[PDB]
Amino acid sequence: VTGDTDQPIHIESDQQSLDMQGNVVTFTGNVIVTQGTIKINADKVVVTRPGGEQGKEVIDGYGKPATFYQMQDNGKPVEGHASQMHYELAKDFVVLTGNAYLQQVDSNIKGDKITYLVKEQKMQAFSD
Amino acid sequence: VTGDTDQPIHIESDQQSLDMQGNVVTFTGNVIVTQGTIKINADKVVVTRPGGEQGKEVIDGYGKPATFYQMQDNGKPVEGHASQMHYELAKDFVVLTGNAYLQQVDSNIKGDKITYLVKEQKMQAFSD
Amino acid sequence: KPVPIIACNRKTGKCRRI
Amino acid sequence: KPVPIIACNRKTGKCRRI
Repeated sequence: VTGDTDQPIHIESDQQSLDMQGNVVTFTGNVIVTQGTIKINADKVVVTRPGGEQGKEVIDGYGKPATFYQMQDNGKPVEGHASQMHYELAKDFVVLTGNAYLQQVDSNIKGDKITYLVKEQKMQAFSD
Repeated sequence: VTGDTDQPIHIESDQQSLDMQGNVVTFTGNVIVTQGTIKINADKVVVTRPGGEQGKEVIDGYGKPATFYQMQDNGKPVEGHASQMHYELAKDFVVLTGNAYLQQVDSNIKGDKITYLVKEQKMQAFSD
Repeated sequence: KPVPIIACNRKTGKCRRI
Repeated sequence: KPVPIIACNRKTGKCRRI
């Protein structure tokens, strides 16, 4: 949604490894990256800030698959998955690579029980 | 899609077992059930054929969550998840139970690399 | 008509009608 | 325009900017 890329980025994981040079952090184990409505899930996320320059951070997520979610302004979420998610913060895009897939969700329902017909239903009509 | 329910059912799993009589077949370990474009994923799948009567099979899938996919003739895939998937072959429908969820997908793309614009700007303010 | 159900074991590669 | 990046350790609940 508008404003997502102005939001703080929160990255939670089971293990974290902070390189002594201060420009690379590696997250492993059920990593979840959130930024507004953006959500990336991955087994491993590497955050780099080249040369310590704020605003040029790069986020790479790796999974089998890694997943991506975001709500759009038009009210329909986008979902996708790939071996890798690549998000340079200074750009306006995420790049999915390796058996990549992306989709828009048009509608949903939820309940304790859902039934769904696996055969197509034919037109029901009759004359007198 | 039309014709899915006329297709053979394929089941893949890490382990398989039988009850003593042989009319309950249990699959465990990343079980994948396909029938044409129908695909069910679960940790455990139980296939029951009461009395050994062909056509009377029931497929139950359990997971955290179990998942469901099918392509529809209209070109929109249907996807969902629940704690259990119940598919009685003689019937025209599947039953999702336990925090069940079902969605329709109206646009989707596939490739080695997909680039997706995460920055929207539906409104913008200028103090100038 | 009843459809066949074929199970494959992922460890052995062996398949069989069930 | 740069946004904060917060690292959170699931094991302990502890978080901080990186």
